Amino acid sequence: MNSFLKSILNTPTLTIRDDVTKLPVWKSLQVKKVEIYSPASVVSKPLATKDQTEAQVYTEALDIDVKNGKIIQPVRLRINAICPDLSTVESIMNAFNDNTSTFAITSKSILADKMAIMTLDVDQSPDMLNAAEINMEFEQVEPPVLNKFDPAFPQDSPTYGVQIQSLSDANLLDLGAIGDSISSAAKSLYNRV
Amino acid sequence: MLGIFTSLLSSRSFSIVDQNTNQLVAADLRISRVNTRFSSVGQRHMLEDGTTKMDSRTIHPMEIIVEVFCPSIDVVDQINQLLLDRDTLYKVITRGMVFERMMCTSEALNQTPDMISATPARLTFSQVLVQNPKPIMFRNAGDSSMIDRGLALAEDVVGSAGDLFDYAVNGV
Amino acid sequence: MKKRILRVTFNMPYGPEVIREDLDVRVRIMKAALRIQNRATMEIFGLTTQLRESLLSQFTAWKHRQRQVGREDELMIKVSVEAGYSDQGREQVSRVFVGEVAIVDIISPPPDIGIRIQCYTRQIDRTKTIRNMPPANTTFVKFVEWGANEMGLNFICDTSYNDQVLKNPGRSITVASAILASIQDMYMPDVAAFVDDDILIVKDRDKVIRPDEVTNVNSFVGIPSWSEWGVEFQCLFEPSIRVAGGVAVESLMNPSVNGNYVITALEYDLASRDRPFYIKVMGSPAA
Amino acid sequence: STSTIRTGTNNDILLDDNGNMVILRDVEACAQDVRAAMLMRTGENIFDVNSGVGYFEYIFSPQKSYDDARKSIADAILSSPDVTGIEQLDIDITGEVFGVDAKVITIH
Amino acid sequence: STSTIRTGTNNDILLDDNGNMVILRDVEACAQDVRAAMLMRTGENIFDVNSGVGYFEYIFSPQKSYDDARKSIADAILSSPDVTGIEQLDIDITGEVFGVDAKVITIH
Amino acid sequence: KIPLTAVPNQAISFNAGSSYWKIRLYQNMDMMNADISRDGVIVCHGVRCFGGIPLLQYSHQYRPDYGNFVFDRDADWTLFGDGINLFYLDGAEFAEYQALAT
Repeated sequence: MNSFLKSILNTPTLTIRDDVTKLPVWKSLQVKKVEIYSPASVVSKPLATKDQTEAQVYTEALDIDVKNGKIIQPVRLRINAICPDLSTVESIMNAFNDNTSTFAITSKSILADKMAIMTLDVDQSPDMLNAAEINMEFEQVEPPVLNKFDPAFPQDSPTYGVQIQSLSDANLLDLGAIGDSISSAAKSLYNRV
Repeated sequence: MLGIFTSLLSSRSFSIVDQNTNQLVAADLRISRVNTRFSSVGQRHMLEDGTTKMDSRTIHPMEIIVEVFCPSIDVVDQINQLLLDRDTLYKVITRGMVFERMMCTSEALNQTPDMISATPARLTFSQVLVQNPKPIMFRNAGDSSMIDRGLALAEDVVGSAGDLFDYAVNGV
Repeated sequence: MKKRILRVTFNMPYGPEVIREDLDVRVRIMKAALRIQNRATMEIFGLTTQLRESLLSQFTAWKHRQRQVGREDELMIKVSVEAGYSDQGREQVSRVFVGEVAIVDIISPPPDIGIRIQCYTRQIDRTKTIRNMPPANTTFVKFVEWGANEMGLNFICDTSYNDQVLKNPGRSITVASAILASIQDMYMPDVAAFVDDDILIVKDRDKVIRPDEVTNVNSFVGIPSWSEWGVEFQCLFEPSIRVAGGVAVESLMNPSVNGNYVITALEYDLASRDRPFYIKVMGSPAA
Repeated sequence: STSTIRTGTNNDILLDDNGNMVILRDVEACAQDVRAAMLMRTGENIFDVNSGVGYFEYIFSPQKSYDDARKSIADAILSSPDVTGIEQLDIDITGEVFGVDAKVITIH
Repeated sequence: STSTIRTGTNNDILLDDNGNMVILRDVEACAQDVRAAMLMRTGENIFDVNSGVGYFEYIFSPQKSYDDARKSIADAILSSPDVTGIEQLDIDITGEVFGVDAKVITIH
Repeated sequence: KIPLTAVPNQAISFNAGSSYWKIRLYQNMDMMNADISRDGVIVCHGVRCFGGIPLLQYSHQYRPDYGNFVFDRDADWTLFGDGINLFYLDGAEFAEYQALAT
């Protein structure tokens, strides 16, 4: 019961990291529980096969078709903690009111990335006269990826240029000219450099 | 559960076996409970005199709920891989009962002050329901039936006429 | 975590009035390659007394100003719809519909008062008449050009029937809306004539208007399947999809349906606070 | 509902004194067919692989559970055209001798 | 089902007495592939950011937990064409060495 | 070319060269064999498959103005989609093909 002698490879500390800043946040919390749920959907229909062919050919079948019928749903994460101060509370509330907030949560050995707050509770009672109980909940915004695509270092890019949408308008700001045509103003702006 | 009387001492309880390569996955799982549920619904019609008739019964896939303890990390991510797998069918052997065509449908890890060293987990499997549970196989590849592929496109996109043939018959 | 963007604009006499995405707005849009005009049903929630007074009173459907100086906006107001995403403050908005309000309603009672609105494209022509005599003896393309000038729309025509002489093509047209029915009637069903946004398009059935703007699609929410005319699928909001444009399809569950298709009909189901934000596509084999 | 030709202790056609192959009626045919099915062994049925009793994979080889052998034997006793269900199965396993006992229920 | 050109303990192209460049078949190709993958180091691969093992940020730098090393190594062992799952990862850490042991599971 | 797959016995239908064809490929002992149909009316039965020689031998079959089919190498249903293909040539291309053959 000495604690602070945390074994390696399983250090039970909850680290929450902002997804764009990549710096830890809300390290003032004292968490008491963590739950992870990873559901999926499996087909529930009788399904049909040919079933008079060679053995390995039929083994090639009954795959793929079984694969079409198992699709993973988002991960759900639940925690329970006690908040000692105020600044953490309003930081969490501000992150809640934003539509564009994502975090990566680390448990003892489980990594969940691209999460988002969906539910939050706060409770106050004589059981804690200088703290508040919290019940936060997250879900995974998007699934992880391993490789592929073309994340190049330099300007090189997959060059999406989908801009079939427009309605052209001529501006009026430029630089100066009140009684002068567009050509005069453009020529003057050019000769400025 | 009676039935088999083997006199072997160190036998094996619940174990998941891969149905493709006859291999065990997550063999180091401390199992606590196993619950198996069967379900069916019988459609009934309400007659004229006052009685009520039943015409047929429909069977749905069964479900198995397993509660385990994970004594390490390798068991934990082995369980994660077991859930994420999309292609393999698994066969489950409980005490005396053997089931086939199951896939994992859930996983619920837990992290509590009650247990720090291990991790209490609760899995769930569901059966793939298929007609004709016992297949018919031929050992000769030529000795097999005829699949039917219908109305695709010639898809073109080919180099030339003379050059491909002059590569195919001249050899190069 | 990208956020969705949905703006609805009204060209009121004093100026534009834009309903932002922050409110509860639901819109369904249906477009096809036919003479029947496009439609859009709009759900708007939370309008206050001020905005209710400002907007709902202008869909009168009666006529004021019998002297009628000018036309168009002095009859019914116009609505424009643009939808898209927004990431890190960087936008990808795109326009999807232009039309005029036709029918008003009240859907939900207090405490949340919501209204439903019906909009149609080029409904201004159902009142405007014809004041330029149609050509007497001419070819197809000149009839199309005259119709485009009369309606007031930029046009594109590309048909194999471009050199065919017609006699008295439009001598029985009372308003500006039957021009399209005339154009479609002559050479059904190979020739398809429709009005999209502000462009009149006449073409053969299986020709892609822009051969070099084929949008490759490889991520489908709705699994592709054969549907008696080609293929039919569903996706998220893709701004690149248009009507009469082409698509290149690569699938995983159904790899036998890969190929090039020409788009026939579309449907939009866009909401700012509900699950649906989709596009449904039906296609025909490219020629 | 079932019929087949008589065989002796060996799996060979047995002919009566007058020399006519006897087509057994029900009951006896069921017992003969079940006895034949239990001895067939996996893998040697052409036009249907994966049918038989897996002796060389589940019984003779050193195992862990011996449950697979029980399921295989129970399946092999089933699939006969007239059998209905199994009343008992034993799997004795005393010494090196592997005893198997069963009592089959038929529609008749 | 993969293949590769054989290499020595230093990552060269290794040539037989005949001098033939050799296309190794599965398993041993998987072993060579995973060995070369675990030695990539991150920030070195062009066209693909965030691919490699963060040696200079997770192992060699002073670190508090040492689970990031396990995650990164397990990921780099993944992304190979044939690797299915990872059986063990121990991370001994004795003296100044950083002992790493891992056993992989393959489709073949 | 033509879309194929690795199955010991199959049949694919397609509309190519202003004509409706249905082809069948199946392994028969050692070599492959083919059945070719048109209009729904059978054309030939059991055409043995070789690499580089056309499938249709007889003048009244391959064209007044139709096409013909050639396998680049000897067929093997394990290799379809990888190294072995079946191509279709319309009338003019097949004519110059036969001109080049001799």
